[PDB]
Amino acid sequence: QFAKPEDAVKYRQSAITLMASHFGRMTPVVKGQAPYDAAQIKANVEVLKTLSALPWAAFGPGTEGGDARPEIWSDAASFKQKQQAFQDNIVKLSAAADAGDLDKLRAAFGDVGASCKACHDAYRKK
Amino acid sequence: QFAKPEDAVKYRQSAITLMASHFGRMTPVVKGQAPYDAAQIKANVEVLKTLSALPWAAFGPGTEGGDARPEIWSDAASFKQKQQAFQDNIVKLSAAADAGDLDKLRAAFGDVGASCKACHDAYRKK
Ligand code: HEC
Ligand code: HEC
Repeated sequence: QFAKPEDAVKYRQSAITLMASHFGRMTPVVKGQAPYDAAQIKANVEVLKTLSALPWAAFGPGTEGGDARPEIWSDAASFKQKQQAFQDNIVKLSAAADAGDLDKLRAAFGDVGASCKACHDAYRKK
Repeated sequence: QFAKPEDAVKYRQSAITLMASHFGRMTPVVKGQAPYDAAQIKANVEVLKTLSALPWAAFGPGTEGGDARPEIWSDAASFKQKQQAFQDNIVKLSAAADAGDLDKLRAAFGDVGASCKACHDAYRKK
């Protein structure tokens, strides 16, 4: 859907900004510093679920740029494993949110965060 | 969810980038230049439906900036009407996509686009 590779970069960076905000805005809730409203979090995690699928389609062939390492492309199956682990952990976060349990939410949240970092460590430029 | 007003600006601009891409990427389909796959469009419009709700929460009090005119805040009920007309036209686009009819899709698409422009004409800086 991108006229030029720059447009894929812009898209993925914007998708990531959104995803990161819908993830990170729950940090005070999982830490107990903000109240836990099960319906509020369930709705937010449904947004996050949609957003979490969007970046990966904007690393198509030819869309090198931004802070993406070239190894994303050179090792496409390996990158896909990092993406899949992350998406599987989002499924578990959805489950915890749907169950309305803060202890399960905080565990699932931490698993997602670990998956974010693992992909960055391999595939995001310093 | 924003630490500083700048963060709301960044969020809304990213939300808009996404929304615009999921809207605009259908232009070749509504024009007939790309094939019409009803399932593909139904899925894309479901993404668009989620995205189309996101910008408006990031024009909260105190988040003046970017290319937002100050009248967004000064005339909050009026801005809300432009936002609601747009969101109602998204509901109609979802209906057309769910119905699998390209003639209804192209009409609903044009209605959404008109709603985008109407809000810009009043509330987006030149
Ligand atoms: C690989 C499978 C990744 C996973 C999982 C996550 N991120 Fe990511 N991130 C990745 C790349 C390759 C890049 C660079 C994209 C580019 O072209 O520039 C990024 C970048 C970020 C950024 C920078 C800001 C931005 O681009 O808007 C942030 C803040 C970021 N990533 C956050 C983030 C979070 C919170 C994640 C899990 C919820 C996450 N990323 C997962 C690769 C991958
Ligand atoms: C008001 C109810 C709006 C509707 C409906 C749409 N847009 Fe919008 N748009 C609006 C404002 C106030 C702004 C400026 C935001 C800021 O703080 O800078 C914008 C901006 C854009 C942009 C610029 C790029 C960006 O911010 O990423 C684009 C490309 C854009 N808008 C597109 C767009 C489309 C395609 C719309 C309907 C599908 C649409 N906008 C609706 C206000 C409003």
